[PDB]
Amino acid sequence: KRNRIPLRCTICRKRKVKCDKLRPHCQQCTKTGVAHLCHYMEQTWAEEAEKELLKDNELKKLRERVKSLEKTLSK
Amino acid sequence: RKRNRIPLRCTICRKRKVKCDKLRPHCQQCTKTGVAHLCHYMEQTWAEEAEKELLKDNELKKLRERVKSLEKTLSK
DNA sequence: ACGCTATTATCGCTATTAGT
DNA sequence: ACTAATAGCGATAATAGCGT
Ligand SMILES: [Zn+2]
Ligand SMILES: [Zn+2]
Ligand SMILES: [Zn+2]
Ligand SMILES: [Zn+2]
Ligand SMILES: [Zn+2]
Repeated sequence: KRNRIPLRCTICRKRKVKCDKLRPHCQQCTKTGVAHLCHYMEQTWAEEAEKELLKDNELKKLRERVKSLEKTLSK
Repeated sequence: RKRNRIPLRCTICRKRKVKCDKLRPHCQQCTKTGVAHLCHYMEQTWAEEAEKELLKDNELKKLRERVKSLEKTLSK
């Protein structure tokens, strides 16, 4: 009774095919016209990793945004 | 109880309890399982990375709240 | 696009380093 | 010495991928 989460994107895991786990979307989906419906299930061991990947990306965006917002604010 | 050792196996490998070929920028274990954008090697102690992340956290909360406030102001 | 087999990854458990 | 902290193997559970 182990906990294994698919490493293939959920689309072409359903297709029971070979997933080139490319990110954000595997070539296999990109080719069958569904690039952006391609996503990978969350692993328990990539928790911290994934949460910091989000924190990182947000501080970055939030930073460049405060700038633009406050130049706008110049009425 | 004190931890002064900075691991040589990427963090994902530690988490996954496996062997890291310790290559850069990302170990091959991660590349094979497809989670390379998540591979990272500790450059600091756990307690140092923890504090560092805590402060990053606070900046996030204030920046988001500052962005929101500046967003509301913009009604007209 | 799917039954079936091949190949892989989870986690208890064994083993090694080092704090006190 | 005693044991937490750390590293990692390996049997086996469970997913990966083939060919159609
Ligand atoms: Zn795929
Ligand atoms: Zn997309
Ligand atoms: Zn896909
Ligand atoms: Zn690794
Ligand atoms: Zn790695």
